[PDB]
Amino acid sequence: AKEGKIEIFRHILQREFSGPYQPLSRKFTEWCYGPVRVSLYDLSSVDSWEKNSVLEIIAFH
Amino acid sequence: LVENGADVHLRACGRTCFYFGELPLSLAACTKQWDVVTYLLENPHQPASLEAT
Repeated sequence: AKEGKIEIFRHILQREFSGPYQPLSRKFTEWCYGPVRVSLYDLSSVDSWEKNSVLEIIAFH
Repeated sequence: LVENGADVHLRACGRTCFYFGELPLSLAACTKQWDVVTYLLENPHQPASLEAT
């Protein structure tokens, strides 16, 4: 996040693995009624009770 | 669910939705399902209505 590199940064954020490697995923798909998808993203990129988060690094550093 | 007995005019609205239509026939038509639509209006002793509201 600090040094540009948008492609790998995007891949790490939206990382979904189906199979025996479920625990090392970041985006979990959930119940899908009709054409409506409901995704669950993980939040290690929030400044709430997290000093030196991804948002601050993108914004300032 | 139809052969034993049900209502084919069960309106579904009380307002995560995409407005498929408050009637079951509209739901079966909006989603690409020819078999369900074909089964309706023909087989049930009390079939659906193609001009429902």
